[PDB]
Amino acid sequence: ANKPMQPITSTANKIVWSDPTRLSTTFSASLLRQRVKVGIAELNNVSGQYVSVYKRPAPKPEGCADACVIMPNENQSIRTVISGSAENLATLKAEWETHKRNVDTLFASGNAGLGFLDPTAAIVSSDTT
Amino acid sequence: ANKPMQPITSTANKIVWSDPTRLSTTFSASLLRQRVKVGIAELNNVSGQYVSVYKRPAPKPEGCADACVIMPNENQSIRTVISGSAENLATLKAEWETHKRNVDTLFASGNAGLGFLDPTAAIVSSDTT
Amino acid sequence: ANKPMQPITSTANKIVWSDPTRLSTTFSASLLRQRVKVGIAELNNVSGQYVSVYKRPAPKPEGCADACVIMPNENQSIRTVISGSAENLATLKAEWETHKRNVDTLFASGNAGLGFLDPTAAIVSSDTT
Amino acid sequence: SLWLSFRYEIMPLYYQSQDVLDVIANSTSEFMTSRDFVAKAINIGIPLE
RNA sequence: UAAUAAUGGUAUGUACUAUGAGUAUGUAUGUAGGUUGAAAACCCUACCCGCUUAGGAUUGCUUAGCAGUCCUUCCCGGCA
Repeated sequence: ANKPMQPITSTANKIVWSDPTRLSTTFSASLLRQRVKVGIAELNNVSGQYVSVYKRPAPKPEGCADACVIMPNENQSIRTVISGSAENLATLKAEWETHKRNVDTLFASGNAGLGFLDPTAAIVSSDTT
Repeated sequence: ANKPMQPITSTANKIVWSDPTRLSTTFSASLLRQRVKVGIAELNNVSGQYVSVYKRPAPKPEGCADACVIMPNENQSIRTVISGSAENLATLKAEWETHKRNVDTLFASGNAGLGFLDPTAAIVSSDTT
Repeated sequence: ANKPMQPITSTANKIVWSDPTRLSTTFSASLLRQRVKVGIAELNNVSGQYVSVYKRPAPKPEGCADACVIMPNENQSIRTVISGSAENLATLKAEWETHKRNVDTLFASGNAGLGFLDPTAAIVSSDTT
Repeated sequence: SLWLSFRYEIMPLYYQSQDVLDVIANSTSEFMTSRDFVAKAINIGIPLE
């Protein structure tokens, strides 16, 4: 398990959690509901905004440990935005699951985090045969 | 066997309900209370204004409930505003079903929905003989 | 039996009823018809307004003034307007009682009258499983 | 001007807060009572002698 | 007694809008006076009503349990 957070700023379209032990870490969720019109069909769209932040002092120089190394604290933010029609949520999920695996094979297992891009990386679409 | 809905926007003044199955229909309730001295004596006036809207496309040409023939949607909005003294709420409640039947007689059982009007329709008041 | 209410002002748009015994109470039901074209087919739109106003004197403070004097009368008003097309009154009738049943839980049964909401309410839509 | 702007920004919360919460607190407690009576008998014995 | 005004307010109706009570507007600013002007009468007087200040009421009486008040002062509010 891990440390759960409690919401500290709740709103109809704004909920923010933060760790009581480390208040720097946050997770924010914003939903924007809007009605969009397409051909002979009124559509109810929602945009899911998700921001995860972890404040962290990154590298320990080589391999020592000591008091007088309190290096600057930097930030690690991962923002995810999801948009789509409300009733297509059933298929909206699956491609989100596809989006998971799709970036997994590129960043989690690949070196995309370093800065490198792999043209021959295996990429798949939501639909299946 | 009636499908319930659940809140969307929560506020100290306004609560927004809406069906997850059909996000078009919604019911919201906002109310404002005012601190009033009408006859140099204090009064507890609460104004609860209620809206219920349903987007139901139902032109449905004659005998054409047949196939994939979609119709554009049309609005059906119902606005109710109840304002009165909280101290007299019990009798204010008693007046309320009188409003129910009065509307029901002329409109629900009557024929005011088509836009017609019957001055001879039975209209009754709250108090009794 | 509840005392019948008789009209005072009749018109092709507005009919105003009042009780002969006490004409201060009123029930004015106004109509407002327009032409609305949406689905390449004109539809009959009716904006049926209903205003029920009752007047009950004071909250009647105990003692002191209970000899021959009454603190000025207050106003109790319930306003209802019904919109939508006239080609589908059948569903308008169905939702109206649903709106009636919806408002009752908040007002008739719940404490919304005194001015306090209830996010844990149990309301349902006009449609049925 | 900035002070007045802050004034205009905050008193919406002042109205949303003070009078309403004070009257909510005030709308509590009142006097009432209940009572009942009986003609209950209390008996003390006396010897027949 | 009082004028310049900033007269950003409130309540009640009007037309539009409204999956909104939002927009604009008329009217009035507890009760009557003085007053130009910005007549939505700014302000002072007087009378009512509701806050606040800290003092009091026979504080005891009662073959019953009273009583949920009263008066003054500070006192700010019921158009700016």
